[PDB]
Amino acid sequence: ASMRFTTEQIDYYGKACNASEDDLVVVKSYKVPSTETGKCLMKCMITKLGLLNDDGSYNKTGMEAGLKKYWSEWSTEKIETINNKCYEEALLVSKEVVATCNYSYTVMACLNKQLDLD
Repeated sequence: ASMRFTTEQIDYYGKACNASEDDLVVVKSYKVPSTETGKCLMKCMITKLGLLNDDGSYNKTGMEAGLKKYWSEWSTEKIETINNKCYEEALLVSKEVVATCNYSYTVMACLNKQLDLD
């Protein structure tokens, strides 16, 4: 189990963020675009899902709700376990760090790591 989005999810949320075609192709290949806004597509996407607040910080309640909505095959216990761990790490991260486009990938990595610990 990982946090990867499906092709279709990427297409839909990518287009909701007005992705350029070239960037979109890259994101669908699970790589990070090198363009100024392409590298921020993941941030834009997960923010529309409510996983992050608008300042970029981790949204605890919004992460829980989004996990339940989009990964409903995971039990609420498993959702809460990985949420509780990642949230606590996110309390250590300042305003200037959460503002970076890379922070979204750091959050997804935390989740993926907690998923592998099962």
